[PDB]
Amino acid sequence: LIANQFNSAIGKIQDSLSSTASALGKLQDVVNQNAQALNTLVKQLSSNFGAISSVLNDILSRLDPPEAEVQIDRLITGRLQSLQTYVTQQLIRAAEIRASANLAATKMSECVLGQSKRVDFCGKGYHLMSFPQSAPHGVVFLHVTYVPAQEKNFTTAPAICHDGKAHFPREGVFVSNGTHWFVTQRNFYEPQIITTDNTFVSGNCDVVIGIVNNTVYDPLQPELDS
Amino acid sequence: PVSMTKTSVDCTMYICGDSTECSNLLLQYGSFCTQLNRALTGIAVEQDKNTQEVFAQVKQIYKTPPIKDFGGFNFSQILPDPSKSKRSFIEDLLFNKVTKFNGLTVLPPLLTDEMIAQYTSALLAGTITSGWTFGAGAALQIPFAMQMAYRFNGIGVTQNVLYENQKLIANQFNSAIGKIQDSLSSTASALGKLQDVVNQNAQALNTLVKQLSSNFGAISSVLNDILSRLDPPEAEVQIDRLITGRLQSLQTYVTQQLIRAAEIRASANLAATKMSECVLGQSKRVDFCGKGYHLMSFPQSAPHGVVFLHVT
Amino acid sequence: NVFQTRAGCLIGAEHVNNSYECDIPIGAGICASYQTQSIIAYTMSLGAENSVAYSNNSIAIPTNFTISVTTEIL
Ligand SMILES: *[C@@H]1O[C@H](CO)[C@@H](O[C@@H]2O[C@H](CO)[C@@H](O)[C@H](O)[C@H]2NC(C)=O)[C@H](O)[C@H]1NC(C)=O
Ligand SMILES: *[C@@H]1O[C@H](CO)[C@@H](O[C@@H]2O[C@H](CO)[C@@H](O)[C@H](O)[C@H]2NC(C)=O)[C@H](O)[C@H]1NC(C)=O
Ligand SMILES: *[C@@H]1O[C@H](CO)[C@@H](O[C@@H]2O[C@H](CO)[C@@H](O)[C@H](O)[C@H]2NC(C)=O)[C@H](O)[C@H]1NC(C)=O
Ligand SMILES: *[C@@H]1O[C@H](CO)[C@@H](O[C@@H]2O[C@H](CO)[C@@H](O)[C@H](O)[C@H]2NC(C)=O)[C@H](O)[C@H]1NC(C)=O
Ligand SMILES: *[C@@H]1O[C@H](CO)[C@@H](O)[C@H](O)[C@H]1NC(C)=O
Ligand SMILES: *[C@@H]1O[C@H](CO)[C@@H](O)[C@H](O)[C@H]1NC(C)=O
Ligand SMILES: *[C@@H]1O[C@H](CO)[C@@H](O)[C@H](O)[C@H]1NC(C)=O
Repeated sequence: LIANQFNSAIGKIQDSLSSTASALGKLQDVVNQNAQALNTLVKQLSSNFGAISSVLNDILSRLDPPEAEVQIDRLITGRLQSLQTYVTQQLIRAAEIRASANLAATKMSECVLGQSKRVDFCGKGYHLMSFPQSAPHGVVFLHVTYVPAQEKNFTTAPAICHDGKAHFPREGVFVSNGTHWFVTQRNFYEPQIITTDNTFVSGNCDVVIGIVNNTVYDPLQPELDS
Repeated sequence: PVSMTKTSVDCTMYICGDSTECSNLLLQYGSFCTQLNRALTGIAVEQDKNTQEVFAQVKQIYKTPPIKDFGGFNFSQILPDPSKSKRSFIEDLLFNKVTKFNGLTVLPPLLTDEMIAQYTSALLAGTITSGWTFGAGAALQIPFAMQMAYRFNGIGVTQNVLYENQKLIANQFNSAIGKIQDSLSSTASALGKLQDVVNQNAQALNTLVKQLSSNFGAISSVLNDILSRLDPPEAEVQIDRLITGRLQSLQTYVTQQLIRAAEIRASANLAATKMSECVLGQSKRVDFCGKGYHLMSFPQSAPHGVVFLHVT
Repeated sequence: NVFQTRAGCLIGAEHVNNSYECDIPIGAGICASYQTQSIIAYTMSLGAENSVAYSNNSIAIPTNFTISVTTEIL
């Protein structure tokens, strides 16, 4: 069942990606912002910046050097200001992209190369593994997560009193379907008879609020009887 | 801090407000002011994205059951007050401890303060009644005593410790919450991190507005007084000086905003990570979720930011 | 067909009492949408309000499990 669910989920990733193109919005925004900054910088060449005309050859021709110098200097100031604005925008955008690249490095090194317990670091839910996939100017993970689906109620209790001694589960939780009591692991329903090989004793009944009454079976008694 | 003030500035009405002559003359400078407007719009959208990432993490909107059976934990200071903007007591304390026409519009945030408070109250009720399963999947109810037993079992302490010292634990908890109340209401210097974001934005805007009233080397810092005194030829030289100056000032302010918004976005990413790995779970990352061994957390909203209560 | 809000005034969209997820952000809670036809503007809803039956002795424990595979671009 698990392998079939995994294959079906991979196939769903295939379908989602192959159909809807709005999934790579981040990479597309990076490319679009860069292309827009570049086209703005280029279209800034066609500005007068206050001069008589943007064409440097036109200015150099139609004015004598003594005054064409001040015209060309005005154009220089304009174009240099535009270029410096572009370089500042690129510095800031590169800081942000490097933030995302450090984040991708961390995410790959923890998610892929290992298994991270950091909640919602590796996709909503409990984490199992995650395989990377390249992408133009980026990376794409497939965070294979584990999600629980079908649950019941199972009235519970913090501990049980067997011989006046309180018994807590070593690894699990006490539940009662409505008929008897059982101790099962916390994330998957798997009831088991309350034996002393699953729980441990501590103190007595005079402390634990909400304790209940039951008998914890012992495997040593039948082995002694037989 | 999570978000800034969604400020927007109109290049034209700032630089050459109400002058077709100055507007036409500025038009010769190219796409400068369109560039500026697009940058400030990017910031303005990123603020709403920040708030979304931080708070809008829960799928549904959980709501605590009125029968407050929490093994002794009071929780009444952080759960919403149905008798106010339905916020909690400590959200209110955080509120009240935090304190022009040149195209300086100020867009409103997309998530109002009451919707923010509803989000953090959903997160809080989900935490209280279901531990971490609501962030891991579907919310599974579980008694708070058993939940804190799990958390105690997380840091290498057997459950019987809690199950025996429950009353002492609840007393220490509630006393600490009360201490938080007292501290926040008395020494209001605790919210410096948010108040300084607000002060930095206010001072940037004040410098930007002051710069309007400087000559930059022209004869009169009033565009209209220049227009109504000089010919087109000389007025063009004067207006050119003024435009150059004001545009350099506006570009400086927008670069400052871009840098500061990058810093705030770093802090909002950190707050999102902190909520995901701290509230919605229990992180074994030392000193990342409170100085000490970590038990849980409870988010509480604030003006332009978030505030946690790292129960360690 | 005017409708004043906290972010401006929206010309050409009717105010609806309902509340669906935000479709086109507007400001200060309002969120436009296009539904049959006309354009509606309402106050966005944060999600299905879902209480939980929390007792002091009741629990919930999963029996089945799905293996989902999400995708995270960077
Ligand atoms: C579990 O069973 C024990 C004995 O079988 C109960 O112990 C007595 O319970 C009565 C009634 O509450 C008390 O008056 C006595 O003082 C208890 N002790 C003795 C030595 O008789 C115990 O109460 C039961 N617990 C539950 C939850 O049913
Ligand atoms: C949780 O704490 C609040 C605050 O102390 C308690 O409400 C107070 O109750 C006392 C007496 O019951 C009053 O004198 C105060 O005026 C109350 N304060 C407020 C702000 O209402 C509340 O009782 C506590 N909850 C529980 C379950 O004990
Ligand atoms: C463990 O520490 C707690 C808290 O410091 C102690 O509990 C307090 O003890 C003093 C004096 O014994 C009482 O006045 C208080 O009412 C107690 N409760 C609180 C909340 O302060 C406890 O005595 C210490 N020792 C143990 C539990 O063995
Ligand atoms: C867990 O969930 C799976 C998925 O729904 C259940 O398996 C399905 O059972 C129905 C019953 O006819 C089939 O039609 C589906 O094709 C099955 N799907 C898969 C993926 O196996 C399964 O019964 C559930 N319970 C358990 C214990 O696995
Ligand atoms: C049992 O759990 C379900 C959740 O699936 C809940 O709706 C129901 O109210 C619970 N039972 C009782 C008696 O509350
Ligand atoms: C738990 O809830 C039940 C139902 O209201 C109540 O009778 C009981 O006193 C509570 N406490 C314990 C420890 O069971
Ligand atoms: C929406 O609510 C307003 C009052 O808030 C009411 O006047 C109006 O009739 C309602 N319209 C619809 C379509 O429900």
